[PDB]
Amino acid sequence: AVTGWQIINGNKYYFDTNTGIAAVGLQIINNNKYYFNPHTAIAATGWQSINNAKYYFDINTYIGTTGYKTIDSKNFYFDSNCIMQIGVFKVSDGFKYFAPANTYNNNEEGQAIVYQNKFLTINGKRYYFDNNSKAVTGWHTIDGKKYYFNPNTAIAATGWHTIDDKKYYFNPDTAIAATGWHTIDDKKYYFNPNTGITSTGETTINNKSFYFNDKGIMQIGVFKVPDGF
Repeated sequence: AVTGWQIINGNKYYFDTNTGIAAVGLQIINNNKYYFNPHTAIAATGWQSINNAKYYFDINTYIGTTGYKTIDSKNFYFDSNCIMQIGVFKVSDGFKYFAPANTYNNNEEGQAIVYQNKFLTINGKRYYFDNNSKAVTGWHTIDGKKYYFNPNTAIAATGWHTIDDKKYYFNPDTAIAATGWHTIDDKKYYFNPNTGITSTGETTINNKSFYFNDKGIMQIGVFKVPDGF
């Protein structure tokens, strides 16, 4: 009985060393994944559906693909387990959104698509897309509203966030940087409409002086300001 790697009638079978049996199913050999047909034990190529997970096995090396790949002039992304991944991900040229099937221009499932000048919200994560179809970073003003997008994930931010030692508050539902007076947990705060930062110390508003503590909360009673009590 032949064992080990064998090329039989031009097809790539794999009979294991120990017991010479043909190997069938998803098989991991030398840290590389293959798919051997469960009926004929032949190594297959192309697009493969295994327990509703899609893989793509190269025509030449038969090994499962990882990372970012171009197939038939369309772009796809596969995780470490070679599974076709859907969603927003980092690729060699930036950040792209790989969308479900028949989402845009009858795209294939898991294919990269064109998506410009709009927000996308995938499983409660917001992104904004520019003309280049990436997804944007840092501080942006969109429709007169301030947003922050994480420089490492392009996800829109939320909750109290300390940036350059200055606190900002982003609405938990819409992620807009809060402006003006806001009540949070029954505590009042004031954010400057021009910069968004919280108010610390005495800050006169509309010809009326108000005091905010070190942390930013608003205190009552007698307090020291530069002129006096």
